[PDB]
Amino acid sequence: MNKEILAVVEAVSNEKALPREKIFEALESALATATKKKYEQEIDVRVQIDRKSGDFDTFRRWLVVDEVTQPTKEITLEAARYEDESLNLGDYVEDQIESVTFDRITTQTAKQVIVQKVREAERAMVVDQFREHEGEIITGVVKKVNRDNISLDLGNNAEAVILREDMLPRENFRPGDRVRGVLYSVRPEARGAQLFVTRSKPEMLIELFRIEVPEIGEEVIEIKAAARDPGSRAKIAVKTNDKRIDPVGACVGMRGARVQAVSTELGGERIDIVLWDDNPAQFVINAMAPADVASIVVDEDKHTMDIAVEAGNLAQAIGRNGQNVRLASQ
Amino acid sequence: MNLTELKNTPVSELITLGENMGLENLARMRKQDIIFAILKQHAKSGEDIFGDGVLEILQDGFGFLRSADSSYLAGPDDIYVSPSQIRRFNLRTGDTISGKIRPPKEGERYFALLKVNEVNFDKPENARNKILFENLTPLHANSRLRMERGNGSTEDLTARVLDLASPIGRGQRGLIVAPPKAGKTMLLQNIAQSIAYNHPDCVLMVLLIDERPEEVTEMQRLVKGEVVASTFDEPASRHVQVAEMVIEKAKRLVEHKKDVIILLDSITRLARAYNTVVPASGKVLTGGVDANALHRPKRFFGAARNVEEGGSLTIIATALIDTGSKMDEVIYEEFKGTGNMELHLSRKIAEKRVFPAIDYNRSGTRKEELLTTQEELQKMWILRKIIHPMGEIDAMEFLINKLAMTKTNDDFFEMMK
Amino acid sequence: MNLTELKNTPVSELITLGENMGLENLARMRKQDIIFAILKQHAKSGEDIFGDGVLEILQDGFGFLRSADSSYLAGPDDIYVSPSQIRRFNLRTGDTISGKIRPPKEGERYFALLKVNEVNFDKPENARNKILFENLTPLHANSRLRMERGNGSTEDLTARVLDLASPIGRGQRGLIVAPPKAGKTMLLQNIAQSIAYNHPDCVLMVLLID
Amino acid sequence: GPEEITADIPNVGEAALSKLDESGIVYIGAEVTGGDILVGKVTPKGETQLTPEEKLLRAIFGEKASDVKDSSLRVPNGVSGTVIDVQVFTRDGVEKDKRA
Amino acid sequence: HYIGDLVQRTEVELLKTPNLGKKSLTEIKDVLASRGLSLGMRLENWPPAS
Ligand SMILES: Nc1ncnc2c1ncn2[C@@H]1O[C@H](COP(=O)(O)OP(=O)(O)O)[C@@H](O)[C@H]1O
Ligand SMILES: Nc1ncnc2c1ncn2[C@@H]1O[C@H](COP(=O)(O)OP(=O)(O)O)[C@@H](O)[C@H]1O
Ligand code: BEF
Ligand code: BEF
Ligand SMILES: [Mg+2]
Ligand SMILES: [Mg+2]
Repeated sequence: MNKEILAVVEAVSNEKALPREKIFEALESALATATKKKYEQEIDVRVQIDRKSGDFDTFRRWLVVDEVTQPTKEITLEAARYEDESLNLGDYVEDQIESVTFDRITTQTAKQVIVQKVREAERAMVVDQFREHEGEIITGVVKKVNRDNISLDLGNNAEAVILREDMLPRENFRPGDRVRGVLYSVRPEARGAQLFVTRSKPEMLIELFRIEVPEIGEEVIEIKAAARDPGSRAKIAVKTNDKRIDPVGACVGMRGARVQAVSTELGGERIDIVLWDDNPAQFVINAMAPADVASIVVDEDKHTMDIAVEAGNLAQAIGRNGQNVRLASQ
Repeated sequence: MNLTELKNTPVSELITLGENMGLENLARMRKQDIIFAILKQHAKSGEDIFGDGVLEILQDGFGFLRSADSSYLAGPDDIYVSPSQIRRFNLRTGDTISGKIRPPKEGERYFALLKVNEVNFDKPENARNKILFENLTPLHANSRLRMERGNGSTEDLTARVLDLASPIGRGQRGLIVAPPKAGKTMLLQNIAQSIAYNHPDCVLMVLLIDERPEEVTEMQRLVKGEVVASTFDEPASRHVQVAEMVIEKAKRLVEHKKDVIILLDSITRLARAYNTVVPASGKVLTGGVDANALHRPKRFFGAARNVEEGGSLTIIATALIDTGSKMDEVIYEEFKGTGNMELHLSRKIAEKRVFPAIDYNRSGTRKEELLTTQEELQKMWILRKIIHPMGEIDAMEFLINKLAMTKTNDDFFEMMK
Repeated sequence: MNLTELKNTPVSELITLGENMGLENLARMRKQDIIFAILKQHAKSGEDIFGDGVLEILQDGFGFLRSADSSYLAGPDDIYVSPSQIRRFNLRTGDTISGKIRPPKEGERYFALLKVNEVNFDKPENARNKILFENLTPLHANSRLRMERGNGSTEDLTARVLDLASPIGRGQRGLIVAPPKAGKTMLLQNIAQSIAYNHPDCVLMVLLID
Repeated sequence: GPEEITADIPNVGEAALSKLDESGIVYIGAEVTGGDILVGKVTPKGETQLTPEEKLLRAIFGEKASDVKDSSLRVPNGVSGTVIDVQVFTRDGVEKDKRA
Repeated sequence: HYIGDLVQRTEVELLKTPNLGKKSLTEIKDVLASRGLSLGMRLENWPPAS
């Protein structure tokens, strides 16, 4: 039987996604489940099946504790001083040997455990490999655009997910196109696809500029703020700590060429490079531009800003659902 | 029942005891399983069993307590120890353990430990509060080792020559450069006798690698010390195993504030074993030597030092030359600028039957000012200046002939003026 | 908490601090993971952590900040740095970095850098506007190094001999040709003492191999 | 290719295959009422290139068994009973399975 | 010789008696497992009525 175990551990399909010690622990867990299904009672068994060459030599766990419930895995602290245990937990002794690791039900449960383990393997591997590209934009065709979320093929058995809440009624989907974003959260302890990528976050566009805008990335300029009402308005507020560059003149390109390109990349969303100031007053003055404001007031105890607008430029002051204001408050 | 008691017994006494117990013929099999079976019987009907030895950690987590009379070999004599001890008392590779044992139950064949009585001749409570080995602060030789007995027999003069050629202290690294057939064996024997006679307080250990069994037998029953050795009828695995175990034992013992002095003969055979046991890393040197094959021998040699916090470790390893191979020269060249106490034995003097054949001109000790007083070291300098312009054979001729009449070394210094 | 503070502490003081924290016996293991575990605890309950060292770039893009007291060795003491720093401040092999660090989260074992406070004892802004090494214009020795102290002790005379045998200045290449057992060790020791006493402004480094 | 008695039977649920052991033969003392499987015979209806790696992969992963045709013998329709003994004869050279 | 005299005691004394190894101890502790009662109890009504 040991020869078959060695053949199995050697001829695994994914030698890179399922490392050798992982095969060892998977076989150990499978044999543990087999031995559990063997006896009528509930007794957990560790295997440690001679990792390199030899066969199995099982054990018997006993869980040192003053309890008695399920006495198969019970050893009281007072009645444990023999065998030189002397401890309070970890009495995994070799009281049990002579397991059968090949019969029908054992082989079936071992195949099932192996499937679960290779799935867990693939998951952890793809997640902790493609998680390095969390701040930078990822590429890849979609697996399937379901209702609650969409799943995207990032490459060799590589998968990501984009949630439904971050989607748009006008943003448009079917298996086979590639939609990008920013990997915003990774939950490696989940039960399935755990590579969560969003598209509505502001820093997205910032990262986007880091691919196109050469002024950003070298710290010579400073992209500070990004007000993003997805589908409505995506404005950016940058700052220049140097003394030979313009905040809006350089990053705009040549009469709406690079900003228009990244707008079409973001979905044709209206993008206006705004210039924030060191004070919130001029900041909200510029965020609601081009328009006039009859009153700018700041309130700290209320955590609010009163912006009263004059009449004459309403068509540029409110817009749709107060979008020109909705970014500022956001 | 103590294990070391049945250990120091010859095989005939074990046979007589087994026949007194009235069992199957035990004289037919190994001393190992002889002791195993008599212990199994006497423990079926007998007290708590007691045992002692040195511990080695396995890659499974558990450990094996083995005996030095079996040169720390695997067999039924070993004592199984669980990783729970290595968590509770946090056991280590090379700990001198002594405690209570019992027979193995159903299906087991190794005696199980019950309760540690002495860990490195010390308290387990005090076994926690200890200092790490490489975490120590090494220092130069501070206390000198007195090798002169003062009787002046036919062989003691040999040691006296060392006392004026290259003084040794606790924490010093000694390296002996000698071709075959030069009389280094009884050189180490006389040195061991002198340092065991003058200092019975420091635990003294010798190491023989790829040596003939005759010298092993005659040494393991003539001097004091756990005389552990490795004969050439075993592969490099056993030799490197003895290396590991005794070096770890010495490390733990100096960590317990004890002066350990290790006698190795020879370091070249041990390094050859290291080379033939280590896997090839692609880089070959002249003579089939790996670059990584000298890393562990260098570790073994450099483990010796003089601790500031307490205790010391002094190693005296011998090196072979002039025997023809490529490995001997490459190893001796690699180890030349490592030790701070060279002792050169020229065969050109041994061919004339002038013993001991010591190259006094090519020998010396760095930092020798911290071992002798001002006038002692001054007399050493004056005598070195006197004897240096002379040749080799005539130099040792004059040295031995003038040390023959006078009997104490300071008296020799006085009469040399 | 500064790393170099626990670095200059002996092992006994680390043991006492770990026992004062009330944890598993830390004296049992390496100084490396001793400092690692005490830092993990004190950072579970403690301020921002601070650290310093020299950076080495790996072939994966990331970098390791290591300590000279460990002679720039790999171990749990190291500080992980992302390639994003090596793009933003454009980090380099051998930069003396000092900045804020934090414990590693789930599954990680290396302390992560937060914000570079000093790059080569200097500003990161001024770390950009720098000159390349081989792009420099070398020159002969212009300023001489004064090795004579003026006290004339038993060993200082040794240095004085050098001052009349082979004068050294900043930028000179010195090569010592000596057989074994010639007294070069304390020769370098006296030279280092003299150049450290006379010039405490130039950073002085020694190298011992094998 | 020669036919084998492996327990690799596709296009059938695990419940119907529970009556067989790992070698594909029903346990001694397992009653059967209706038409059910009792000997797991499969024959290769295709070509060569059936590697042992592919064998061990198909048992755990992969698509259905390509060339089997489900040549396994089932108990005839209507007849029932309880199995009490099994006999196997093997041509020399062929290694005996676990039940033999 | 009685189950009520064995339920009211722990196995710390079972291993004290020689020839009480892995077979007997596990068998005893598993037979009572199928019976629900626990090895080692506290009852004062003993023995009624013997
Ligand atoms: N102190 C001594 N007195 C008399 N003979 C000696 C003395 N030391 C060495 N010898 C001679 O030298 C030989 C030593 O043999 P051996 O131990 O094999 O030398 P080595 O150990 O140098 O190979 C012996 O035959 C012995 O006669
Ligand atoms: N300035 C000095 N005064 C007195 N003795 C000295 C002086 N310099 C060297 N020595 C002697 O020379 C030896 C130098 O030893 P070592 O440092 O090993 O030399 P090297 O470094 O050349 O091998 C010492 O034993 C010491 O007694
Ligand atoms: F023992 Be001899 F020096 F070969
Ligand atoms: F070997 Be010495 F230090 F020149
Ligand atoms: Mg010899
Ligand atoms: Mg020197």
